[PDB]
Amino acid sequence: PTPVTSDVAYFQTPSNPRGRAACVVSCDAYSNESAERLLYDHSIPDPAY
Amino acid sequence: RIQYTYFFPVGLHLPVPRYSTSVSVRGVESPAIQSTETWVVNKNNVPLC
Amino acid sequence: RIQYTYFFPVGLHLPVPRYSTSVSVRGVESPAIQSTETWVVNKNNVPLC
Amino acid sequence: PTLAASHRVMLDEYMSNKQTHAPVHMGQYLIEEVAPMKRLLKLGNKVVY
Amino acid sequence: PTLAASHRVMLDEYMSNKQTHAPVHMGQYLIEEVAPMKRLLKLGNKVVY
Repeated sequence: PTPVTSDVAYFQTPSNPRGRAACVVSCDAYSNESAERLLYDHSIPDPAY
Repeated sequence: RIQYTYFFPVGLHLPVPRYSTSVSVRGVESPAIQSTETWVVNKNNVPLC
Repeated sequence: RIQYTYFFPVGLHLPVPRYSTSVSVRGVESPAIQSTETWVVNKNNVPLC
Repeated sequence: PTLAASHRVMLDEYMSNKQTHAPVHMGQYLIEEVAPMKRLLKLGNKVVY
Repeated sequence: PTLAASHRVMLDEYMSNKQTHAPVHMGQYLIEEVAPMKRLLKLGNKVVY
């Protein structure tokens, strides 16, 4: 389920079905708390946008 | 065998300053219309809703 | 590693005898509408406002 | 992403002309697919790769 | 300068035809970029070099 106001410009480019990018390869090795912070925390705007 | 994942919308809104770029479409453009389905093309090029 | 600068405006106001050239766009022709953002294409070809 | 079209009409614009196709119309849209395989889309007898 | 379209239409019209696009429409504009490097601009499947 998705709000009706989500932008269509997210949909032409390949990305995640959730609204946040989830590539953990960029993060530091063996850092689970920094990697969880990329997935979930919203003090940080997307690695995509 | 190689597996791919196919991301796909249905049923959005488009914001208040509505616009167009097509030269040749005569119909749908009224603001009271709302689209409740999206059309996908199969393996065998048969379009489905 | 060659380092180039770039510059672009946002939020201008075109003067009084407003002209046009294109034959496609149908939505944004009004005088009361003014742009408040500009769209810049990313490195990986993603339009950002 | 795959082929999406909120109406039947805008899927006809993608196969009449691929260059001068409009991605976003007033209420409706279209997503051109970006996939590692590029299929032959053939509806009718007009072929758009 | 960079690609700086004031509205979503102008950047969606520069993609469709590089030559005959309007650099200044009624209210909005577009800056085609003049850089020492040239790039490919894939917004979907349409390329503007």
